[PDB]
Amino acid sequence: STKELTTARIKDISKPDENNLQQQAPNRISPWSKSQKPRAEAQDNVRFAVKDLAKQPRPYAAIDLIYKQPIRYIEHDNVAVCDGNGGAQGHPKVYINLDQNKAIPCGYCGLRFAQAAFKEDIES
Amino acid sequence: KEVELTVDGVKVSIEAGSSIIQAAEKAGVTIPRYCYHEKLAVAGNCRMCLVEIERSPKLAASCAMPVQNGMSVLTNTPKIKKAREGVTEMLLENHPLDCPVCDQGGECDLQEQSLRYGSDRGRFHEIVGKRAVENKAIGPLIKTSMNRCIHCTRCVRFLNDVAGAPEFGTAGRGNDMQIGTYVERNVNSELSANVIDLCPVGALTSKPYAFRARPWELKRTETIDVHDALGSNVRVDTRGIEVMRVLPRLNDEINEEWISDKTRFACDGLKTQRLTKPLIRQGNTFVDATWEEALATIAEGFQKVQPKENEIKAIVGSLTDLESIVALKDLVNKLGSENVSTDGDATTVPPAHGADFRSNYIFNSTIDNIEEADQILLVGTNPRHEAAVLNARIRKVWLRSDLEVHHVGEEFDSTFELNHLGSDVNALAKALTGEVGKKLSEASKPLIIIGSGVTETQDAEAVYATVAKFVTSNANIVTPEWNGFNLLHREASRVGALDVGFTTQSPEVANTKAKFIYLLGADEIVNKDIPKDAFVVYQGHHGDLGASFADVILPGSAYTEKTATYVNTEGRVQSTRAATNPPGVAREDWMIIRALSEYLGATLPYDNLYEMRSRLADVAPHLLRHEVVEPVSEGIAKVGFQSLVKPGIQSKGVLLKNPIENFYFTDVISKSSPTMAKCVGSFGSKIEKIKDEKAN
Amino acid sequence: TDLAKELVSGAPKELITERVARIYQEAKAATQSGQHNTETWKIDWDILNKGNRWENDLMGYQSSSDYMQGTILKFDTREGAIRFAKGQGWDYYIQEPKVRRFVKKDYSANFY
Amino acid sequence: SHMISVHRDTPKDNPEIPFEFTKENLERAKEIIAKYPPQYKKGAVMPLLDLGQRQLGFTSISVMNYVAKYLDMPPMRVYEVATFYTMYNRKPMGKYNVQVCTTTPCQLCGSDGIMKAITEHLQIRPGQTTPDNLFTLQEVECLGACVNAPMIAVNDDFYEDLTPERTVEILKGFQSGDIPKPG
Amino acid sequence: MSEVEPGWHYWLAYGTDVPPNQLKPEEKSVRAYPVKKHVPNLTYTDGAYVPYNTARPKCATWDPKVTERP
Amino acid sequence: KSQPYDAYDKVDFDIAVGTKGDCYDRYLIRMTEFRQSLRIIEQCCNQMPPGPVKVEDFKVAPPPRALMKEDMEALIHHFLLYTKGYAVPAGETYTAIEAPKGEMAVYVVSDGSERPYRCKIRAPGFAHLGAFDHIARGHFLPDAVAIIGTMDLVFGEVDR
Ligand code: SF4
Ligand code: SF4
Ligand code: FES
Ligand code: FES
Ligand SMILES: [K+]
Ligand SMILES: [Zn+2]
Repeated sequence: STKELTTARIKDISKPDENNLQQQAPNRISPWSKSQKPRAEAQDNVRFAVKDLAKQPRPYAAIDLIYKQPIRYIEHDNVAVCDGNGGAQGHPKVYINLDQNKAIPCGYCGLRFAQAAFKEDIES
Repeated sequence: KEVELTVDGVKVSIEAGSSIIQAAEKAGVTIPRYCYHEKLAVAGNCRMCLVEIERSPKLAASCAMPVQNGMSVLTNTPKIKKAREGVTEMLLENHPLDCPVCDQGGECDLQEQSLRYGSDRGRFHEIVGKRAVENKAIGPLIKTSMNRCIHCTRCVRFLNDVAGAPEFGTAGRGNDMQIGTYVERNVNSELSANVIDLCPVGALTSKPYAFRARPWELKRTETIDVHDALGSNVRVDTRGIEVMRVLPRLNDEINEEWISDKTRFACDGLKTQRLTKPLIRQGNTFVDATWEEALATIAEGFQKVQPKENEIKAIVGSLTDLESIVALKDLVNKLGSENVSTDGDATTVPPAHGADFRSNYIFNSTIDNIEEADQILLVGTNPRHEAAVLNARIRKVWLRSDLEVHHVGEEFDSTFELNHLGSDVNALAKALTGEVGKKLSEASKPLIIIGSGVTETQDAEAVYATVAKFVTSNANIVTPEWNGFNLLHREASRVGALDVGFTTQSPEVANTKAKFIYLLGADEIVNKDIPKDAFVVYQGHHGDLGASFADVILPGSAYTEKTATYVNTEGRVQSTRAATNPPGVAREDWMIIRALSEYLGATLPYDNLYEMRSRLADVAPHLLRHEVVEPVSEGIAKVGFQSLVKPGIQSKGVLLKNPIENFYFTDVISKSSPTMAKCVGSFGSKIEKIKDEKAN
Repeated sequence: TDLAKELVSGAPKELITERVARIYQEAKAATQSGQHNTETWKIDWDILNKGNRWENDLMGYQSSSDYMQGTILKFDTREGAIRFAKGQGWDYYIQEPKVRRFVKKDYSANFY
Repeated sequence: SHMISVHRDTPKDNPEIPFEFTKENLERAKEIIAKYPPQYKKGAVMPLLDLGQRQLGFTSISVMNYVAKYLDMPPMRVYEVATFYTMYNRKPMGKYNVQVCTTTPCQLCGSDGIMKAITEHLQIRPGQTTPDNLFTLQEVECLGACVNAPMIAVNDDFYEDLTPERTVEILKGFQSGDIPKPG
Repeated sequence: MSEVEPGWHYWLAYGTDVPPNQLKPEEKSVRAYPVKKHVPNLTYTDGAYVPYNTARPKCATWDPKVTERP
Repeated sequence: KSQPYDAYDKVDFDIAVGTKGDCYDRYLIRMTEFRQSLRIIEQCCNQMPPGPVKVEDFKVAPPPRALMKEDMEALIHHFLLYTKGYAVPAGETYTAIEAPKGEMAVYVVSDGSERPYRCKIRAPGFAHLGAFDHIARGHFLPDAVAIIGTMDLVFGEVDR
């Protein structure tokens, strides 16, 4: 409708089509940043007149992939430790407080951590 | 009272009771510090400033230890080097490894002082881990990452003493002590955002500015603020074509390192609702046009209505530069017109203060003399919302002395104690004749402050008559060295417009039914007459009610995109400095009038900015003396005050209502700012909502 | 001093008849307590009213035509900066640095 | 102890719950203020908070706001005082607060055994509360009764020179409804 | 040369002695996104990479509206 | 040999010196330097010691990546070394090494900042080519090609 293709939204109101070349990403229709130029507007340029849009680089949207990861629930501890699950090949190790009654993501990886006592509240 | 001490073999001399860290700065010796700020109360909770007194077996904190005569101070012995490394290690023990994701990265005092004075290696390998602290929500302006706090209490000291907001403090004990408001609420203060600058670490950061830039990328321009009539000096940071953030810069005479939340967070409105192309109205729609076509249409529309002498009306808004005001005045004058005024709603066609005498409409005492005030009278003003920085200065003097502040008018939430008297001229007459007027007469340096909203009420003439009679009849208010009469404006263009006489003193002129109206940034025109058949031209940088009422729109540049002259409420001439270029095909505001003048047969003799600025000297000789206040002589000042004394004028007994309704919506830039939209939803129009209804 | 050294410097004439330089001392940043950057006098040029920055449409690069946009001279004294600006025949203006007023500060004042 | 520096609204503890000193505590509070100079009446926050705590049961957010309004002080100032001292219970707590000292002088004479015996009797770990809202086990620092090191405290009463078999009897007394002899 | 898959490009250049088909399960790369057939260099074709700005314009113009005067 | 640097004082090598000062002598010297360099390379392989390869000072040398992601102080030093760099005390120097082309020297001026105030690069080829007129006068055209080759001229060095 060209409104979902040119406006930043938290979620796509429809199912992304992997074969649609007007989407921002193969797995996401709408852009994920307010300053991110829409792909449909970008491809409407004189330099795409005789160019095949299918072979252009279209990496998957990282925002949709990170939220497919289940929340890590910590038992008998209010602090979560994350370093990228790689150690020396990850990110600097940081400590996440889990006192609040919600899942709190990592500052680097985006993995979300929470206490098991809040599992019922978060899922609903 | 001076004491001759020694700092690393350097003779120093300062006032008795000065801290060692103050004497070290005067001697050129640099001592690291985290918890010490030269504008806050003394704390010794960070221990980074430790020095060695010559004959004493204990290390003294230089920010709190008073100076003595004959004291010899060492600041670079190996013992002190051990202390600096030890304190640095303790600070970084629990600090999170957040520099890449932390907005303080390139401008962090913890980073720079740890590099300069701490060790190059850490020894914290504990498997238990660091302390983790949850993030507090205190509104949409201040972003909190409390893991990074070093418990320095700069925010607590500032918000309680300077800002006057006691909802922020330290809760807990020991390693579990957490800065915040304990309960889930926001910080309600027009100066709350200054806490971001004071926080040396990334614990408190700007939320609109989060993640968008690094300090080494930005270009720094020293310009002035135009969101109020104080003219607070600011440092605008730009990254190419876009303004990223606004920061205050030191000026002890005007703003003193502080700015209001409106000043530093309205910069995001420069990217919204901007006027970039000339617009020509065709029925009920605006269409784009070239500059030649737009200027020709105005000339064609000028000859369609055939306006006469006073049928040409010029209106100047709050954000209008002084070069454009004189250019518009001269173009208006060349067309044989005198109907010029501002977009205000003053009842009397000539404002009660007038324009003949500068002393009648300026802060004659100057802002820096509030430090010496003993008695202050507020007449129908709300300094907390009109001059946020100047309001905090009064609190600082109030805290450190027996200064008494009396208020006449509408009561408001204040940061100090107000001795309220009434809400009309009748109370002011009682006060100036009663005990309140006796205090001013006996005061050594009294202050009288009239609000800009007094001239917008029906009792404008009575208020200026009551004060002028009291001022002229008392010999202590006006002296060769002191002048206790002050007017506090809320718009940055008023004093500049009055200095050039851009106002009509003839009631007959102002009642003319105009046929050609030139809106120069004027937007408060709901109560100002605009004939339906009149030809309206709007010149500005934002699309607002002024643009919608126009027939041809001429895009101008903002204050950050032009070297412009602004005169503040105390009669201080300040010049802006261009940081970026105007967007689209927008031009400088004084060049649009000059270019249009040639299309109207009234070609102005101005070609460049220097010639335009030379015209300012002809209109008024003090307009080319930047950063200098030219005072009114004692003899001339008395005549101007005496001219305000008008016998045989009645007092209607109406409320001296405060002029500002919404603190975050005072001009086009603030209204267009998305951040101010969040402030209204969260903080409220009067900054009274303690709970955030837009934060989940 | 009086010698017009711009006749032999080789710089274009636009530096004299069209550009304005600012002699200033850098103000202390509001986010930091250091004052090292305020100890030197610097000279920079005012931006061009047009063509200072514009967006390149191919990649979003910040294009410019001002060749002095990235030049900032460093001086140790104000007099040296004035003497150099006068020697080159530049149109300049001096921004006087703001000086901080001294106020006594002691821990006893927290209660008195 | 259990140190939390953030208040979260709960049905048991939220500012909407009205609180006010009873007519008996209204008079006794005035005597407390009279023990301080009139220009330094803010020094009576500590006795007023405890006066409300005994009346209500714990130092709720309604008590802290009530004391702040009573003494004409910002609520945050009262929040700082209440959260700095460990005897201000910012949670409903039980009828009898069980305070077991674990410091070195008490640890030498077998304070560990005292904690072990109580945990397996009340079936609540330290910091928890019995389901019937009758008991509350709390780990506490030195209370001064270190010469009689195996010492415990219940509410306002001390209990010195204890043994694991003696501590069960004291708990049994409170569970039954009989006050054991303190000494 | 660009037709060689990145898996075997490193092995051919003597960068390692373990071919990608002999890789341990823990030594392999984990992709949360699907994998397609190898695409070589697309120069001199219609599928050549076309650069473009991924950012929106930094200023938004005013949407004009007309309000009638009383 | 005149100003030893970087462990050149802990290896044994000889220098070939000509007598006639012509191209053939310089060819023979460069062939001896070939074998003397191979002699030094053998000693470096045998005498390579253990220990750090950079100064143990994280305010100048970047910290290890593993230590960077675990230590607070290492991250700060890593952050500042790559964003602001390291400041060098004010002063000037003239450091010369026995480059394969000859004497290569740098005149670096420091102002106490993280950026060099002046960096004059002295090129042996620049000085060698300045004597080409004095050396190649009277010779024939094919001799000029030999003289250019015998000076070991790389014009990036000359035109630095
Ligand atoms: S506050 Fe300073 S030291 Fe801490 S993470 Fe941010 S930049 Fe690094
Ligand atoms: S939040 Fe910032 S200003 Fe406040 S105490 Fe912590 S470091 Fe200091
Ligand atoms: S600066 Fe003196 S102890 Fe903090
Ligand atoms: S050590 Fe336990 S009461 Fe003192
Ligand atoms: K900060
Ligand atoms: Zn992570």
